[PDB]
Amino acid sequence: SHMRISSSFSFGGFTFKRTSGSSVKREEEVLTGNLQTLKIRVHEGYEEFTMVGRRATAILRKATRRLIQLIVSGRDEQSIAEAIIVAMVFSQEDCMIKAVRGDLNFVNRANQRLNPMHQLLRHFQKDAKVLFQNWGVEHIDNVMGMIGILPDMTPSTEMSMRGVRISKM
Repeated sequence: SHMRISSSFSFGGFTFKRTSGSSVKREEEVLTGNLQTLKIRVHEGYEEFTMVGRRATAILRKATRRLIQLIVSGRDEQSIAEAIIVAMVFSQEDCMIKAVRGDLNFVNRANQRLNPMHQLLRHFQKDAKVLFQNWGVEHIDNVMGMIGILPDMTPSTEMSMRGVRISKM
């Protein structure tokens, strides 16, 4: 049932669909720098998702708590950043957890406490500076139709945030 439920869903304003590979679920306690414990539902294994939003789309390959490749197209800098934020949170990477600042106590529109993955999502939806700063950058190859993006959102032909590429298409 875990495979079935995680095959198609909405997260962070994006429709996710699994296109390849599998995972198993498990509950994993993590600790933010503010020493807050979050019990997250972790996907264990290699999978590939497509993400479709209002103003951006992405393709994501990930493994257990590790983003492998992310390609995003968007209408503008804002919508592209938004897609990158959701992918980074969804990746469940340690460096994303470690980018949290302060305590998370987000509530939905009925004033009920949001689940841990949504605590993370809400947090970084407000400001992704620490997230992008701590994610990491790498050298990239020059591939036609693709360009890198730095943590300050400036495009670069030489470097990019780790695993992240922006499609000109």
